[PDB]
Amino acid sequence: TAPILLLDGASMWFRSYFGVPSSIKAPDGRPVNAVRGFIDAISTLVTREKPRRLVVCRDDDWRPQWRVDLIPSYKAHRVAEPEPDGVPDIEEVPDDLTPQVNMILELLDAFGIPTAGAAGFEADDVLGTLSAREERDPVVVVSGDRNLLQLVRDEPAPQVRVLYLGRGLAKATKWGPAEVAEQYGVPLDRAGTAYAELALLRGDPSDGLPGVAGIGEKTAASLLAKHGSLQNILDAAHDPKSGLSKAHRTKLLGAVDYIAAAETVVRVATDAPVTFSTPTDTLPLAAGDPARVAELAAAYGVSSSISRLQTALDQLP
Ligand SMILES: [Mn+2]
Ligand SMILES: [Mn+2]
Ligand SMILES: [Mn+2]
Repeated sequence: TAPILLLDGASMWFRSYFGVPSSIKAPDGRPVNAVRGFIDAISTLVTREKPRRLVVCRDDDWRPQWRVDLIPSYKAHRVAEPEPDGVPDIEEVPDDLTPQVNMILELLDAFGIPTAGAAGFEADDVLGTLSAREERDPVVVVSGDRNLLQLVRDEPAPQVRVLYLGRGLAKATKWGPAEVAEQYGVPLDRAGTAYAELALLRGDPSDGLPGVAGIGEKTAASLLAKHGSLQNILDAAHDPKSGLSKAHRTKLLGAVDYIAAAETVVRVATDAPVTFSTPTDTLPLAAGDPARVAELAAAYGVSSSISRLQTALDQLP
């Protein structure tokens, strides 16, 4: 069947911010380069994948404090102003990008394109939850965030693929367990989960996660190849029985607290309390509020992008 497309909104509109010139502006002079690029990406995806179901996954909290509680360095270098309790921290975002996110969200709401979020969770968690739950159609997760390669799945069906944006949407291809295993050396039979365990061990500087000192990606791969899983690796270390080297034992035992804390940080949540802005995840074939869509698109200088999206929708069987 047609795939359901699950879109990592922030990954995509950050990409369009940096991929479309800032001289693309609304009639009031505000840049709309990210708005244009993001709407154009939806149209490209609709044409390429021909989905019947599409969801733009939101970051109701781009840096959940429950992750920060576990590893305080998590995303810390990207915070402009920390906010207390459940108020999301102020992310360091260009001043001319923040209004464009508001424009995008306004357009999506007026059009009736499904968006989904979960309070105190990232879009990453919405994606993992909607991917894990899906029972009817193959899933395509659209993102440039490599940590989401942990979602790849073949069985149990339906399959999950990541349309990885690291080189842009035009060059993007679909990653499954095979591709993740081939590129990161994790075992095929549990490539997605093993990828998250490799990423935990080796670290993720972009997310502020140091990893385990002395266990780089090569060592992490060989230990997963030999012991199968992170849990088995820790077992081998806590257990003078095994053929684990004393050096690897020391490095792992010296990081038991970090490893336990990082597991829940690195893994996307799969049971997040996702809610939708729409009654279903069906992609509307025309704007739910066409007058408001036309007025917003004119005000935001993306009338032709919206028109091209409606042409893409019109060609769906
Ligand atoms: Mn906070
Ligand atoms: Mn992420
Ligand atoms: Mn994210």
